Amino acid sequence: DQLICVNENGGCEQYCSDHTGTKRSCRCHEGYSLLADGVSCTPTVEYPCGKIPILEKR
Amino acid sequence: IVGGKVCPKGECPWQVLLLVNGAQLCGGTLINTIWVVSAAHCFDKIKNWRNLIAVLGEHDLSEHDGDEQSRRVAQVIIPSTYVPGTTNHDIALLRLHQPVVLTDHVVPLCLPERTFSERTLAFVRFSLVSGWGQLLDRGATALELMVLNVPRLMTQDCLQQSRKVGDSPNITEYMFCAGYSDGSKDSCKGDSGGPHATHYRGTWYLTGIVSWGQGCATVGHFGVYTRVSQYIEWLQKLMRSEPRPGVLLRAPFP
Ligand SMILES: Cc1cc2ccc1[C@@H](C)COC(=O)Nc1ccc(C3(C(=O)O)CCCCC3)c(c1)CN(C)C(=O)[C@@H]2Nc1ccc2c(N)ncc(F)c2c1
Ligand SMILES: [Ca+2]
Repeated sequence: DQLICVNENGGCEQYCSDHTGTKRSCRCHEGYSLLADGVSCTPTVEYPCGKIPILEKR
Repeated sequence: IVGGKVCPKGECPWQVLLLVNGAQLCGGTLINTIWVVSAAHCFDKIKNWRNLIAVLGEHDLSEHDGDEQSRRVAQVIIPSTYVPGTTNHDIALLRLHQPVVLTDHVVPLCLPERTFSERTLAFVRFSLVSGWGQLLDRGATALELMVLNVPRLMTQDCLQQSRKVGDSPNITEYMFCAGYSDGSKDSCKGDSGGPHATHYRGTWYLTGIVSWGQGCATVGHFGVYTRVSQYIEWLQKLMRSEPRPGVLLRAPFP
């Protein structure tokens, strides 16, 4: 059983989960969805947590 | 905050101002539309539990600009392990009666998962601390929200870099040191409960709570922050619970 998340957060932008074998699943906080790259998180809502709208709209 | 700068309006959108009878109590951090994280010691002296208000989208205390949103606090949840007048387990989870409306000026800070916070966020050196606390030790509090960038230290490094003072609390596993020992920059007692926010790959996260220290921006001492990663599961379980009558709730910790 490989340990993947211990290393650079498994490549995940946000959250990382280890699964049996060399399997890794990245996850996101609520208000975000995972991109098809399986690592990046994109907002699903207008005001996702931890993003500053006046700076995001710049 | 000592030695920081005004947080440009809308750049600290998760900052909360707590009020009791309309008077400045403490800071807090919005983590979603109904929940606020603050410090347990902010409630050590409260008698009027029904007059506690969280203000979101606040910036300048002298003027109402219409971005402010007030919410009555329905519940103040404190860990059973916290002892009033002491330092350990300094965290409070506040339930608002009604959700805040997110806007360009009101946005929650991400509460992270534990492992992510311990393994990744814990090693991001600099983080922002903010509030309307003292601009100077034994000085006036700020009318405009202030913000300060502070570096985090390993507790071993904190202890050996801090002045030898008798009858001083230990830095426990539920705490971390951040700041400077040269007395130039710190968060103050009026900033208590406010966020210590960490940026990681384009997103801000809640890693600490303004908790305690030995005088604001005092030479030989760092600011002490509640290590929020130790409370993730405790906070998540409580956010899934039904509220109980009576504002104050003591909840078992762990
Ligand atoms: C837990 C604590 C908190 C503070 C000082 C000492 C302690 C314990 C050792 C004993 O425990 C206490 O002293 N408990 C305690 C309880 C209630 C109040 C409140 C007060 O009396 O003002 C109660 C009303 C609402 C506001 C807090 C108060 C302290 C006021 N006060 C001194 C505080 O908030 C201090 N905050 C900071 C916060 C961050 C600080 C920083 N980064 N660098 C330097 C500082 F020096 C800092 C002081
Ligand atoms: Ca205002």
